[PDB]
Amino acid sequence: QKYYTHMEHLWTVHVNRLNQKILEDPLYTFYPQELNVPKHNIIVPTIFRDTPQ
Amino acid sequence: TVVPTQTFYQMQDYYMLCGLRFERWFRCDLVYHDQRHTKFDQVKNQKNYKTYPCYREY
Amino acid sequence: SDKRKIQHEGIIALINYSTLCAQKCDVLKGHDDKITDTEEQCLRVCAEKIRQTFEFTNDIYLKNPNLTK
Amino acid sequence: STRKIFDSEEQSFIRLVDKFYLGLSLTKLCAQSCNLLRNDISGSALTQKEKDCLSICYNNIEKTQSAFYAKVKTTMNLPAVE
Amino acid sequence: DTEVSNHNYTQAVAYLNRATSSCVKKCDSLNNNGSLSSKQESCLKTCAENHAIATKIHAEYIRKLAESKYL
Amino acid sequence: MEQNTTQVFSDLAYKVCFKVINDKNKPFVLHDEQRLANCLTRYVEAFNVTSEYFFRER
Amino acid sequence: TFGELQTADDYLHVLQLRSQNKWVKNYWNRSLQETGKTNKAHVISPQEQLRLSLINQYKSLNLSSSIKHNAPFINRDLYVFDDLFSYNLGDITTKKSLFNDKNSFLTSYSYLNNNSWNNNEFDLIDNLPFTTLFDNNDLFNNYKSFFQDSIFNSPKKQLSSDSKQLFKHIIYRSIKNNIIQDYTKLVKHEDFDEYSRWIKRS
Amino acid sequence: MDTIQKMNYEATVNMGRQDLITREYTFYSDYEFIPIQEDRKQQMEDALNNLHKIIHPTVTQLKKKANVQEIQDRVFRKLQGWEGELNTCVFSAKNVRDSNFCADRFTNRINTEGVEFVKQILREY
Amino acid sequence: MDPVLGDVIATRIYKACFKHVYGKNMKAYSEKDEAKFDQCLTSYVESYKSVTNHFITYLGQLPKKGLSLD
Amino acid sequence: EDNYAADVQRQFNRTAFDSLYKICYNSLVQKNGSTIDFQKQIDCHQRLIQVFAKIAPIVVKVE
Amino acid sequence: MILPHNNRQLARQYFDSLPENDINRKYYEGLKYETPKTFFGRFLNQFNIDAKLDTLSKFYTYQKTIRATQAELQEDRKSYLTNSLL
Amino acid sequence: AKDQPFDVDGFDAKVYPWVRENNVNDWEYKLVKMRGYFKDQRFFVRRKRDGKEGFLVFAPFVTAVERVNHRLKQKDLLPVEYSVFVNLGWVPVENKKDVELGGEVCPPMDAPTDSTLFVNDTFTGFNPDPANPEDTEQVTLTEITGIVRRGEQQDILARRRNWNKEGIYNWVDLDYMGKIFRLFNLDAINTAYIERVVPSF
Repeated sequence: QKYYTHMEHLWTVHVNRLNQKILEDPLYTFYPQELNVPKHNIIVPTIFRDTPQ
Repeated sequence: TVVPTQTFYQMQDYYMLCGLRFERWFRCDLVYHDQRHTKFDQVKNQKNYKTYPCYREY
Repeated sequence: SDKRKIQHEGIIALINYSTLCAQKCDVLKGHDDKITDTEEQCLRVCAEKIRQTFEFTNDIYLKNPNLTK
Repeated sequence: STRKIFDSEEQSFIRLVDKFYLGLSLTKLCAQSCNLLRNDISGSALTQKEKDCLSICYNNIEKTQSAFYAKVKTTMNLPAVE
Repeated sequence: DTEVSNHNYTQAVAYLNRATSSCVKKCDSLNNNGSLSSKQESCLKTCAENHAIATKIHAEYIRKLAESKYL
Repeated sequence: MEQNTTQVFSDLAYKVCFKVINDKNKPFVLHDEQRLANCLTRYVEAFNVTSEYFFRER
Repeated sequence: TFGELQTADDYLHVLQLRSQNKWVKNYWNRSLQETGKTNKAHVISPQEQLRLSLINQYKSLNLSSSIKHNAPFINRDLYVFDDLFSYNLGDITTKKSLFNDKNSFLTSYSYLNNNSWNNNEFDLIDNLPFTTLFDNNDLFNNYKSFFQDSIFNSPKKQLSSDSKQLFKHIIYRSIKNNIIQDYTKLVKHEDFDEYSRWIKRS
Repeated sequence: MDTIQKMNYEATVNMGRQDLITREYTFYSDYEFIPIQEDRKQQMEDALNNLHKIIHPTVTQLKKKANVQEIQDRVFRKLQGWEGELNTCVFSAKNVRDSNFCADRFTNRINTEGVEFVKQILREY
Repeated sequence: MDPVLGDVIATRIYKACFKHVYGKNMKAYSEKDEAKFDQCLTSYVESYKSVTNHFITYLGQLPKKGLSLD
Repeated sequence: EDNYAADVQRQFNRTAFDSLYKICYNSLVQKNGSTIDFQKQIDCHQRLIQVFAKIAPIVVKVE
Repeated sequence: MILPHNNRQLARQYFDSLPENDINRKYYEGLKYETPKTFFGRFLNQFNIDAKLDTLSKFYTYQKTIRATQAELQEDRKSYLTNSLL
Repeated sequence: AKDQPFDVDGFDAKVYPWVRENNVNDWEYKLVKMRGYFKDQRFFVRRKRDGKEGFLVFAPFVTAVERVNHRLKQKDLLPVEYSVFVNLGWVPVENKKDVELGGEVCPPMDAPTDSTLFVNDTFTGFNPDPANPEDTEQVTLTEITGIVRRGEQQDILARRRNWNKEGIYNWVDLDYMGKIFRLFNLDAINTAYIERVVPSF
């Protein structure tokens, strides 16, 4: 009784996704470290130049 | 005047009026501060200079 | 000092052939900074081909010293 | 604005290394010019047609290297040290 | 009141040599009678400016990469 | 020796980045400023991938 | 003379700009210079790696063997290299090392040499290879400004640290051997003094 | 130049060079994101210029500031709705590729949805 | 600076002129090749001077610190 | 002195060998660096070795 | 939140790996699911909760809601079982 | 007597093999050759040698140094020093005062002939250049040979009792010695210490 409605809603969402053919990972999906893309921490600010104005 | 003294003219100290005027000036400054040296009075070419928009509130 | 020189030569060869593979796969571009999966696969294939060629060269040289010395 | 950085032996070795790199570069240049690196040539053989080009390259390098180096040194006219 | 080392002077000369070689190769500045044409001079100026920008950017990038690996 | 290796790495990176960025020879712009950084990052990533594949077991 | 604020601002703006210039000159040279810290200053707490964590952690010690085995280079055990080619070299009374690349060997040798780190003044180094800077003050001034930048004029210690970091990165990302990584564990904290009216965070 | 002219020029250049000297000072404990590229900056500026070009006739014709303020507030709410998404995605973006994708999405969303909404509200006014 | 630097400069210039002269035709050495090499050396020196001037001028005009006209 | 000279000669020979091999590989490999003929690469390497051997005495000198 | 190029499509990979004749395959083809409305239908469906959770976990592994549901259901099973045994 | 010592250099100098593998039992009583610089501090442990009262003298020996300062031009941050205690020898009680603070234990090792070696080692971080151009980077190295030994423990029946507060020591307490001298390499210091051995003079 506790989990039936929740399971039915999850299954309905899954079936709707399948019918729409949306096989991509849904929102709020967090992959492990292996599949997580590294973050580029190297940033080079542009050279300063006096404004012509 | 943009911010009339009549808001707190009853008070001779003008502390609330000063606070309000500075708040309004800072609201204008948060918009127009970083363009002061590019398209306003602080341009190198002083000939084609435009007055800072927040001058009156300042 | 011989071990140090060998390590230095190995690292230099690694860098040179990595640059060669990058140039041949055209992974160097200015539009973004992230190498796509296809470009990564091209780099891996180039590295594999270089490794196979070096292995074959070493094997044949060991089998027969065809060099004129 | 030349300064005394290296010693005599170190300077000679640096010159030798530079000459070695120049030799490698000239080898590559002459090979490219003579077109002895094609995808339609097999075997470790050098035809007389390519050998003539190689000999011409060697003669040109031998005749021109010293003269060009002397001319470049004269043009640069770097000041002495101390 | 600034001081410069022989290593830094040599590095600057090396940057100049690299820029000269690249610009000459790209602009074919050797195709003349010892006098640079106006088009060749303009191309060399543009290439020199590009090389200066590129070398400054490259030095900054290498320094930042080293610092990132450091901390 | 290690300093020489790093210097060679940096010089090769600069050469291969410039040959791609300055292909048209047009004067660099603020966008080219970041395009050079992008090419350098791609070069470093490609070197990392190539070396890792070379040192992969078997 | 009409003292309307907008037209009065014409006279006021130049004087305000002069006062701002004086204030900013004072702020840069003394206030900000003394109060602020550059290059992401932080406090580092080091920790030693304990024997509990050192259990089967360093399975490789001879990086040279791995480099020889896996590097894409021709086998170095061949005896041909002894006399493969002949060169006219002599007077080699001391051990000499070979640096690769046709453009970086000179820089590497200059870095290695000690006499190359002697400081020289502009009035002594105002002579480029082909261009003379003593009669081109404008070019001389540009040269001085160019050398003012610290990126193009850095100390030997900074250059050595940069080279060490680059070599560590190369080795770690190529061989994936932890012996090149730092043995110490560093915990970094920004201990920024917020009790200052000159520099504020975001 | 004269002394006064030199002083004024020095003041102008020093006022403009604030960024040059503030760059050197950086904080360690900082959440650092990848800045949006200059090309995407220019594209977004062009999109905003197109929106202003669309809006100029109605606002110029209007004579009461209240209606102009209402239009500005509505368009600002609409634009800030997408600005929140752009900031959230850029801050989480882990590469210039992700930053460019977010900026392209933002500018396309402007060019289509904001243009449609601006035309609709201007016609209503 | 050290004379090895000048030697490297000479090596670079010689390689460039050899490429420019023989890379196209690759013929036998002649008397006119001497004049061609001299002309190439002069042109390369002029190009080096021009690029050095532009490089130094740009990197000097790039702002470094707050302007002080005194 | 003799040992140092031999070491320098060995280093030069190894560097020349590697550089010529790299040049041949770069000139020969095609199709995005995915295809190459090992025998043709070896032939190119031998030919470049011969050319460099003939060029070395002319260019490498102490003056 | 995941950009299209950063999405690994693990759900699509699992769908491809699945067999030919599958209920998920039919749903993808266009079969529609309707929850039972009769008491008998609900009673029958009551026993299918475990299978639905397992297949949803296999499809959308690493999904926040699915992972939280799995954790909560496992903890509830453990707690109820131990309470009943006590 | 076989006289086949092991040279601890490179990565071992930073992570000694016995500490690395927790094999002090296997490494005990082995000739180990180390290179580094000593510290000024000295520790005395009561002991009798050849039936004569005296003190064993122990000194820190920095086998590796690591630099973790990227703001070199701003602050002169202290490095992380990995060191081990080394027994300098034995001295009579009456001649304890003769031990000079920061004494010259062994002459510095001759500088390497190779020029490329005049660079900060990738593992140890030392630079054997006699005159390093960077003053902060200057460091003098000396070579020593010793025997790795196991730390002792409290033993009342053996008359080995230590009063730390009163400065009375009868057994080598590597943990306490490292704590008092404030050495970063506490784990290795507790793991083992080396006893310098020299040919018969």
